Amino acid sequence: TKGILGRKIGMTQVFAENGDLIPVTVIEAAPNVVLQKKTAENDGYEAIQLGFDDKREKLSNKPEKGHVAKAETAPKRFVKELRGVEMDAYEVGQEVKVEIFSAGEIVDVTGVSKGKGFQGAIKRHGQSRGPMSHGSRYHRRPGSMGPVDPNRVFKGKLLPGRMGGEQITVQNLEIVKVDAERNLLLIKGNVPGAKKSLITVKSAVK
Amino acid sequence: SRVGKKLLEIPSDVTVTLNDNNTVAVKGPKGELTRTFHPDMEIKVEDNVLTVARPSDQKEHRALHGTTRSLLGNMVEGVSKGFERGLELVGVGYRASKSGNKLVLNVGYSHPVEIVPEEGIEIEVPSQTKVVVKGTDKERVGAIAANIRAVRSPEPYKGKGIRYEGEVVRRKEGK
Amino acid sequence: TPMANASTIERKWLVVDAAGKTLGRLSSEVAAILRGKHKPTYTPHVDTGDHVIIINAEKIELTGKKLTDKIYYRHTQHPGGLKSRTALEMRTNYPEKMLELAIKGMLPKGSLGRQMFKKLNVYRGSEHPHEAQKPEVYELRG
Amino acid sequence: WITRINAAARMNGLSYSRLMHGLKLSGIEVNRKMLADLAVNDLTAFNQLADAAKAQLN
Amino acid sequence: MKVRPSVKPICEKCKVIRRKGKVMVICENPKHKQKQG
RNA sequence: AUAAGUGCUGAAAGCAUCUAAGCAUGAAGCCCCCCUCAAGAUGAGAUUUCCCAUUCCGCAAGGAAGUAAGAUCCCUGAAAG
RNA sequence: GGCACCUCGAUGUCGGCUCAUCGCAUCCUGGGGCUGUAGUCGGUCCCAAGGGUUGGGCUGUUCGCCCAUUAAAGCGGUACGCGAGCUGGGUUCAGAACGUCGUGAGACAGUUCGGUCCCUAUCCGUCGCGGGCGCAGGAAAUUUGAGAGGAGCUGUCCUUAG
Repeated sequence: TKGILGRKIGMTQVFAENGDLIPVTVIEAAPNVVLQKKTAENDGYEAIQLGFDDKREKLSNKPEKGHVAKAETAPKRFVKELRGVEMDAYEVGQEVKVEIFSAGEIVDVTGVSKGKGFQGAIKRHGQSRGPMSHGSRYHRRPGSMGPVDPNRVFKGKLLPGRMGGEQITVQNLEIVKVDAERNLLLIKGNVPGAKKSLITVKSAVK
Repeated sequence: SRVGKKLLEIPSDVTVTLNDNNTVAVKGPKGELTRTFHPDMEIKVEDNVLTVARPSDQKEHRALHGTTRSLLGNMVEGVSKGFERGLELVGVGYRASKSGNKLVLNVGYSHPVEIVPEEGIEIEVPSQTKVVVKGTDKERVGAIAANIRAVRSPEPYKGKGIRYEGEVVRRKEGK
Repeated sequence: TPMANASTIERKWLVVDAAGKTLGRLSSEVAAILRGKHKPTYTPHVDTGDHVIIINAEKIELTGKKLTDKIYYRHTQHPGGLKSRTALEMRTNYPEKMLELAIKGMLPKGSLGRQMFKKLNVYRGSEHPHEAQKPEVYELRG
Repeated sequence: WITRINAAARMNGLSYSRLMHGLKLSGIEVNRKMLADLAVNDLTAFNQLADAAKAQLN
Repeated sequence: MKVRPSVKPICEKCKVIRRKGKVMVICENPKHKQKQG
């Protein structure tokens, strides 16, 4: 398989030479560098781990600097790895850029979600709330615990808690335009995560 | 009244070989067949004679003794002269044709079907309305015949699809 | 006053071949030698047991029709969910599970039970990761 | 005491029950479980009792 | 295909056999085949 | 890999017989394939990179006191809360 | 329904809302056998619990009946699930009335109008989020996956083809 890692800059709409209107997700991705080529006979499996954008020497520490000095680049802030790629396709230290994708290709997209915080059950899992009138003192409560005979509540009754911050994958997205000059991506749809955040883009396994 | 007692023959260059642990490999004019058996059976090969015996006299012993006798007969006969199972498809538009090793059979399904024999099992389409398979061993011959039948087993009203040789199908009057 | 031994013990390393021994009898005797009940200077609270190693976990045989009849139930603590896998199942991928829960049910329960299961290791094939313990081959008796 | 005696009998290839049976028809073996246990900790003496019981058994 | 705990040969050309521990009866009349239980 | 089912070959029981020996096919069902968590998995896994093995005391059982890599306190904040 | 075995130094009783969860003796969707199964449709029986299994009118009503859809409008268990979560319409107080019974005070699984639902969560349990320690040096990253979760539903139209 094939895939890159970038930073989500924004999202807008773009016309596609037919009259219909196509909202798009805008992702800038400076050319990534493979730092380590994970191989089967020592790592138990094959993979490539690669870094996305630079860091200043102030925030760079000595261990990661020594790790990067094999591929002889600037230190990388954002490092992830992919599985299922062609093992001999990528030499260590080479770039991947943006042009390995072409417009019209179905795409698996994965990113962290927008963090929201401690929300109630109403927001968290969207089950309805009680009456707002006719004497109801049950305005926004999260429902009954469960039966009596098991003498305890079961695991996984869905309760108020924190939202967000947990990575989510949208499948079968379609890349509508690639701008290799500015190192930009432009995918139809809506991509999860806050602005200027992590976003990784993969070829769809479907 | 005992089939496992009777003897078998080697008529015309039937190279029966007994392997290490009651295992038999026969190379005749049709080809080569091999089969392995649990070693409580005594199979000794003599010139134009092969033996079969069971140690004790009880239920499972009698059963597997008779089966292995018939099976050795089946392999030596199949490797001698071969076996064929004919098949006459019937109906009003049904079309069966050779397409190389693979068969293309046209049935009222919106798509044509495909069968690929591979075990040295060979098919022959002598006519449009009648097909036959050729194979060394009766078991795999019957297996391929079973998959051809299962494409369209016939209906009891008019009778369609696939038919074995002289295969009587039940008749139901549909008004 | 008999001697109740403590920290006066040496641990042997034993090898048993599991290719032709049914796991019931094998587990029963391996629990005894894991207990050290073969050792004469046994005490019930210091674990005078012996380290044992299995060889050829993949080739256990089962009597009767147990190969597809014995079910290995397990229950995750979540409501309305039970998992099961048959005896001929996990022969494919992990016989060490069948053995490990067999001797787990074999040996006594408790803190010392966990500490005394701790000495047992089980592998597929006929290859130790370790020879520095000088493991001797011992055979079953019953 | 009993399980220690059982280990001592089995490592001379003998069951505990047959051991005490052989002892009893060997004579009035007033020696009892505690001091047979001490004979395990003086095991050679335990061997010297065990073979006597075994040879008497048949 | 009848599922009855009592299995009888309905007509004389039905025959009773045992398969997979469960008693069947097979006849060329397909109306006459049943298992016990 | 199966369930119900459909079978191939075949004796016990010269026939027959999806059966005991063998060989198949067969479900929104089971396990994977999809997504997420996950080494406190005390069985605490693996890879790469950096720091190096100083000063004292009972000399040594082992302690204490500065440190390296690297962190923290504190401060400006939010995409997080 | 019978028995009176725990509870009268209190175990809150119908129905509804919020929330589910389990079984299969399966309502739909899946796979089949027989048919007094031509085909469109069915009848019965078997395997199957993965998922789903509608909005209104009437009555406090479960239940029913009706209107209109749907593939289907399942049956049951969990103190007739769930009041230290909510509702108080009805039964189950004290007022008042009707019919009837009683000479009467009064009474009716007869009706009708009105009628105070407390609790700052200790420990299990549940949902999130932190600190310590461990993982025979001290660190920064990337991971493997035992093993857990979730999704796992269907119609209509065109063509094959009148």
